[PDB]
Parts: sequence; structure tokens; C-alpha cells
Amino acid sequence: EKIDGKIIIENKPKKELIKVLIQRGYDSDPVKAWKEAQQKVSGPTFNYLLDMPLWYLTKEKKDELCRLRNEKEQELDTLKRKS
Amino acid sequence: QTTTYLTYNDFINKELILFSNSDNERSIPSMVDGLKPGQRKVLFTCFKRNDKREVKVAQLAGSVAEMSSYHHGEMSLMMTIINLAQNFVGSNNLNLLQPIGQFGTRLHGGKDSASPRYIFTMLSSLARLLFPPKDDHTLKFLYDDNQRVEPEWYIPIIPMVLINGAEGIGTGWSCKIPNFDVREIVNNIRRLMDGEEPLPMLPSYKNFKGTIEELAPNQYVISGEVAILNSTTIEISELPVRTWTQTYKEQVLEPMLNGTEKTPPLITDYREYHTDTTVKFVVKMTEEKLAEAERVGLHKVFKLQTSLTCNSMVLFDHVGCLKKYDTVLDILRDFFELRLKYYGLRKEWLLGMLGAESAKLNNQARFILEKIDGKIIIENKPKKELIKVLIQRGYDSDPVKAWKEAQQKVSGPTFNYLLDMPLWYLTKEKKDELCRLRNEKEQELDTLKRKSPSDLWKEDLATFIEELEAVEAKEKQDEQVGLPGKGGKAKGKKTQMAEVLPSPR
Amino acid sequence: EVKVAQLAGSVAEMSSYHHGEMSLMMTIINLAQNFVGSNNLNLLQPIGQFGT
Amino acid sequence: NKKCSAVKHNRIKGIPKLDDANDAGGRNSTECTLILTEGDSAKTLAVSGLGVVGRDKYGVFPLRGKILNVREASHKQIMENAEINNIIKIVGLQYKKNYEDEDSLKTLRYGKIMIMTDQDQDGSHIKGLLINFIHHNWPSLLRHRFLEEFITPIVKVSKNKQEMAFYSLPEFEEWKSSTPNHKKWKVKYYKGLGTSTSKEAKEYFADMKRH
DNA sequence: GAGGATGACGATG
DNA sequence: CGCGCATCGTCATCCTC
DNA sequence: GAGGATGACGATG
DNA sequence: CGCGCATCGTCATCCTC
Ligand SMILES: COc1cc([C@@H]2c3cc4c(cc3[C@@H](O[C@@H]3O[C@@H]5CO[C@@H](C)O[C@H]5[C@H](O)[C@H]3O)[C@H]3COC(=O)[C@H]23)OCO4)cc(OC)c1O
Repeated sequence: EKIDGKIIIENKPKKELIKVLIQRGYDSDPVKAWKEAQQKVSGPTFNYLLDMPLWYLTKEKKDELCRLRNEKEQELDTLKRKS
Repeated sequence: QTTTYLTYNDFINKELILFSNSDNERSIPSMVDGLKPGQRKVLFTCFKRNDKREVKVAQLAGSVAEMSSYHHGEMSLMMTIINLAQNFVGSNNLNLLQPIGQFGTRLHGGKDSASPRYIFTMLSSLARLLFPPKDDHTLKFLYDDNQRVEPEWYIPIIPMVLINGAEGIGTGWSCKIPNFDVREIVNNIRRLMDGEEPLPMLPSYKNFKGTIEELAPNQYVISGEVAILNSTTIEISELPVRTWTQTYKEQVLEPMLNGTEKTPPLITDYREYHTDTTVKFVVKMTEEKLAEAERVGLHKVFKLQTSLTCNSMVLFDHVGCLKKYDTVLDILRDFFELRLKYYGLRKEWLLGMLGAESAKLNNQARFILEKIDGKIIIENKPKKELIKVLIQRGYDSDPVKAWKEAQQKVSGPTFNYLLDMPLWYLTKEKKDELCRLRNEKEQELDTLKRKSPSDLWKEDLATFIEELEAVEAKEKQDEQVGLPGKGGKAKGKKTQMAEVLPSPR
Repeated sequence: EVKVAQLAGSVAEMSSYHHGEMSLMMTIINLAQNFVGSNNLNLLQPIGQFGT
Repeated sequence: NKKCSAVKHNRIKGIPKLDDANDAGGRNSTECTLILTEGDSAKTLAVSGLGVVGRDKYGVFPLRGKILNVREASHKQIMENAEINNIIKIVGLQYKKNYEDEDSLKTLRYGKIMIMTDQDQDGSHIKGLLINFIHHNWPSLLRHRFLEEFITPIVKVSKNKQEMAFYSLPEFEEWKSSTPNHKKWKVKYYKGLGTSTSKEAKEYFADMKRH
């Protein structure tokens, strides 16, 4: 979406950016969600979506991220399939 | 190569002499830092971590062996760590590790300390003040075991040889330097920095009430405290330094209580009123024996006058050689000159380095501003193409890497830090903070360029004195809480005496 | 590799051990012996002399 | 032999580690107590503390470790141990001498025995071993207020020049469960007696009615 | 066949 | 952990003279 | 006043 | 660091009978 140019973050207030981001459908850190679900027995959370350096804004790294997510999907499918 | 035999002459003049040199290196302190390599390794390991909280001694020794490359046994190192923390009367006028627990009282030779796992420790507030954090770059290190290890010495703001003493036995040489007072050292350094002449000093101790007399140069006499309560009783209030209550009792009261092979029992009764810091002996005897001791001298009878000499002033040098020093003022002047030589080095290091950090911040700000302007396009661009576009702008490599290379003198371009910033930096809320931070760095660089290196030492001295005021206030409060209030408080006329004959050699 | 003394120090640092390093070094040695009769399987490799 | 003859009639000069009191063995011995500490580190705490109370009715003698059980042991093994021999020589007990009348208690050189060790299970075991040793051969002495215990805190809290002592973990757990504003205080565990400082020892011996 | 004695070992004083 | 005994150079007393 | 004896201390066996 | 001595339950021998 950032490469498409819809999300504009130049001199935009953190809170206003969060308000724009939530309406998209973007959720908090799922790792934090599992940590909370385990601990059961400050608001929204979007730090990891903005903690990525500018190196991630190149195709050379976008391809690596795509292959990595495909590998994670394959691993999840194999786990769901096996015993 | 192969060796069929070995001559004794080569065996001695090539191997045992190495042991002698190593022993002299590990058993004699240095005139620069006033420490030994065993103490130096622990002090460096403690400097590596912050250690805001307390820490156990056993884990501390383990970490020291882990990083300082210590190879002499943890048992020999725990005793050194304990020695670097004792603060009782006679041990050290200043300590570097706070005494949390029981580090030995003044009764059993300091060897009555608890197990190393029973005691805790933590760096004192004066440690980081004596050693400014901006001096690591100045000194040279070693690479034992292919590892950045501790340096060869340190540069304090006071001569550490004259504040904590130095007692060591080596080969061919020995060391024996008594203690002194910190305030006199500070006054002498402040007097010398202007250009005036230093003043003669006298070996003193912290929390000590006995008298000190100077008869011959490099020779001193110390007397304790005795009083006559009644025509029959007598009171001993303070014993001289280098004297232990248990040892003094077993070696004086026991021989005097019963008759020896040739002397009748001199004393009749003795009682002890001991505390953690002060001692009180009440001895009841015969009135005629009291008059006889007065005619002879109470100090001689009870062994209160103790002599000491200073002829083993042997220390290392900034190069590594040994010198037989004669006067304390010589050590003070030598330390003063060695410290004066490094103001220029510290100033030249901090300058240029602060400028390079400011330049790096300026380059980062310029890159962010150009990106907000929209000139720099990084979308789906090859890294090589982006570098080709970035270089033609005027953007340079990491100046911190440049200084590291310039220091190390004695893979192409570098633009990682200009792209390692997360997207949070692309908001005005953070751009304002970056701008104020670079302005603050510019102001600091301007103040450094404007100020002079020598006055910094006097500033550091002012801060050190201000901290020492709180330290001594807490130390006195420690006794003031202990102060019982209602207790036996015997008071009597005090006899002060000197040897009639100097008997100078 | 790692030294046993620093290893025991790290154990006391993190595992909250409060029974003396001397009683712990013997346990660390016991967890490494592999001679006949001691252990059919070991968890620490025997670098050095861990007793014959 | 001459040295051995001198060795007697001088309190108990056999052991240097013993710190004898002033009225030990003399008059008013019924009030002269004796402190027994485990190991040797606790001796430092006891000596540092006695500075406030005095040296008349208190004496310190350090132990070595687990005391030999005597309920089932060979008489030869009983004679082998030297620490028990030192304990009897300091106290003055006799094996086949019944202690029923108060004069028999007055015959001894010390009035009471106060034991102090760590606040852990091992100190409890050592105290039990000592109680067994006393009961196995002198049943009558356990009804005259002869033995006593000294306790120390196991954990302390600190926040703004305020502290609260705790002796048992169940009490500390109850304080945590029943009080809000928890974790503001700095927790500090105490394991060995040597961990305490001189100020803490003075505060401990100041409140004798609690320890 | 039938009973008392004792040291062996391991984590901790 | 406590006491067990050793080096190595200066020297303050300590026991004879 | 004049000489031999010895333990004191600290990092390590 | 080496030997110093202690608990605590089962038991394989070990010395009498
Ligand atoms: C002397 O002073 C104290 C002693 C103790 C005991 C102790 C007691 C002993 C005794 C030895 C020990 C000793 O254990 C020994 O370690 C040895 C380490 O090498 C291995 C080879 O072999 C071990 C012995 O199998 C073991 O017995 C101590 C280790 O740490 C302790 O806790 C132990 O022999 C005599 O009685 C506690 C104290 O106060 C809490 C003290 O003040």
C-alpha cells in the first residue's frame, strides 16, 4: 500500500496516522496476542509496522519477504496436514 | 628444535629470570594508577557492566575470569576483591567497592570475613568520578587470548599510590608506602596547578586519633591513647595502626597477667569494652607499679610507640622501568606532569569526534529533508543504483568508521546508517527532536572549542569534593545511628610523650 | 568451549542457586563423567581430565 | 606435663576460638549465657553485635557443621569427636550426674544457652540435633528455661526510609497478597547471617524482646 | 542356617 | 571453609654481650 | 653501643 | 585445594554363635 502511494506518512501526527491505519483493517501484534492468551491462566499496537528501516522499501527485499511468507504458509499447511 | 641436553647457565639466564620479571610485574604497584594487575582486571570488569543494583562476589569473580582473562585461580582472586572493599581503621582511607555485608572487622586481622557467597558488593559513587568515562580512548590495551582486555594503567585525578598505600614483596625489589590524607593531596595539587611550591605532608589515616611524630626524614613514630582514671586503674582507648586487638591481647595482656619465667605478674585485672570501631581496655594494677610505669613511661610499658620508615619507594614508570623514589613531592610532581601531558590528547580526541557526530546528524537530517521534498525515490530501485544516486549528492560514509580507521592506522562506500532508520523518523514529531538534538551537539562542540583543557581538572576536583562531602556525611551517620547514647564513658588526664633521644642513624 | 568456574558463576547468576559454588562444581563434574560404571550417556563433553 | 598442669584452673584456655565472658565460672553464673553459632561467619556477626550489650553475660563459641547424633552411636565414636568434648568442657556437664535441684544448675559455669543459625531448613536441622543431644543424656535440664533461640529476618523492604521485617515466607506472601502498592519497595533476600551489616546487628540486638 | 555391626554412596553443612 | 606451610626483601624489636 | 634471630605483610602455589 | 567429619535409609558383607 505504501508503494502504491495511498498511505502518506510525511509530517503526519503519530495518532492521526494510527487513526488512518486502524480504519484499513490492520490489527495489533499477534505475538503480543498469544503472549496475553498465555498469561491469562496501552491501546492499539502498530509499532512493528513502522519499525522497519527504509531498506525494506526496495524490490530486492520485497521479493525476499514474499518468498519468506510463502515458506511460512507451506510450513503451516504441512503442520495442519501431519500428525 | 630438538634438544639433547641443556646447560645450567642457559637454564638460569633464560627461564628463571622470566619468573623473576613476572613476579616483580605482578607484586609491585605502578606510580600511575596505584594498582596491581589483579586489582586492575577486577576494576575493568566492574567498569564493563553498569551494575545499578548489588551483585554477589562469587558471580563477580566468575565474570572477571570470563572477561579479564584471569588465569590464577578464583580463590586467589576473591581475597583481592575483598581487599579492594575493606574500609575499617588502618585498611584503606578510600574504597572502590561499597561494604555490603561483613568484610572483616579490626579484630582478627581482616581474615574473619564471611564466605564469598555470604557477602554482596557494588561500585561506589566515587569510582566513576575518579575515572572519567571519556578516557578509554586515550589509553592502550592488550589482546591476550585474541580478546579486547584491560589496559596497562588508568589515569585518575589523584595519585592513588599516596591514598591507599602500597605494600608488596617482589624479587630484587620491595614496595612499602604508607597512607596519607586526601584533602592535603587535593590542596597540594590545586597549589601546584597555579605554579606555587608544594607543602611538606605527613602520613595520616582516616578515623584515627593517635599521635604521629616526625623525627628523621622518611621516618615516623605513632603513639596510641592512654589515660589514668583513678590512682589504681588505667584506660587504653586507641592502639596504633598495624595492630590487631586479638593479637595485641594475646601478645601483651596474657604475658603480663601471669608471672613469666623472670618477671612477677605486673597487671592484676583487665576487662574489655570492645566495639566494631573503637576499643576500650580497663586495667587494674598496683599503685606502686603505676608510679613505676609513670617514672619509666606508659607508652614503653604497654608498647604504644611504633616506628616506621620509608626507604622502599620503588614503583614502575609510564614506560615500564623501575625507579627508587626518595620524596613524596617527587611522586606528586611526576604524576602532575604525566596528567598534564594528557589534557591535549583528551581535548583533541573529544574535538573532531563531536564534530563528526554532528556532521553525521547533519547528513541524516539533510537526507530526511530531501526525502520529504520528494527528490530521492527509493521505490523498487536497486541498492547499487540508489548508492550511485546518493554518492553524486555529496553524502559521505560513516564518520565514526572514519575515526575508528584513523585510530587503527597506528568494502566500498558506506551508507547503511542513512537507510537503517525506521519509518517513525519520517514524521515532524521526530524531525523536530532531531533538529533540537543536532543544535545541542553544535552548542557542545562550540563550548569545547571555546574552553581550555587544564581548567577541566579543577572542575572535576570541585565535583569530587562535593561528592566526598556526602560520602563522609553518610559514613559519620553510620556511626551516629550506632551511637548507643547511655554507655560507660570514662574520662581521664592523658599523658603524651616523645622519645627523649632521636637516635637518628 | 567454556571454563567450569565461569559456568558455575553464570549458573549462580541466573539459576538463583543458593547452596555454595563448591557443592555445585562437584555436581557439574558428575554431569560429565563417561567412564565405565559412571554414566551410559553424558550431557557435557569431557574436555580435560574428569577423573579416571 | 608442667604445661598440662598449668592448662587447668584458668577458665577454658584450651581453645583459642572461644571468647569467654567476664563472670563465666565465677559468681552469678546462673545468669551467664552462651551463644552457639553455626560455621564461623556468624561468629563475626555475634562479636560485632556484642559491642552494644556487653561482655559479662554473653559468650560466643563457633561450631563446625552437622553435630554427631548421640542417640544411636558407639561410645568410641562419641569419644572420637573433639567438638562435643569442647562443648562439655566449656559448659561443665557430667554424664551420670542428675540435675534436679537448682544448686546442681548453679554448679555449672553458664546459665542459659542461646543458639542462632541461618533462617533456613539447615539451621532448623542443626537446632534439632542440639536439642536431641541435650535431651538424650540430661532429661531434667529441659524444664528450667535452659535453652533459647535467636532469630533474624529473612527478607526486608525499603522505600523512602521505611522498612518492614519478615521472618517467614508465608508471612511475606500474606503481606504481598493483602497490601496494594506492591513492588514499589526494593526487595532484598537474606540467605546467610554474614549478609547483614553492623547497623542491622545493632538494630537486632536493640530489640531483644522480639528475637 | 541365625543375629548384631558397619561402610558404601551424594548433596549439603 | 578453616587451618594447614612456603617464597621473597626491610626492618622493628628481641634476646645476648 | 654492637651483633645474630625472627616474624610481620600479600599474591600465589 | 586437599583432607578434615556429619546426616539419612538399604544393604552386602563381616565377625560371632
Ligand atoms: C571448615 O569450616 C566450615 C566447613 C563447613 C563444611 C565442612 C565441614 C567439615 C569438613 C568439611 C567441610 C567442607 O565440605 C567438604 O568440601 C570438600 C570439597 O572438596 C571435595 C573433594 O570434598 C568435599 C568434602 O566431601 C566436603 O566435606 C565445607 C564446604 O562448604 C561447607 O559448607 C562445608 O570437614 C570437617 O567438617 C561449613 C562451615 O560453615 C557453614 C564451615 O565454617
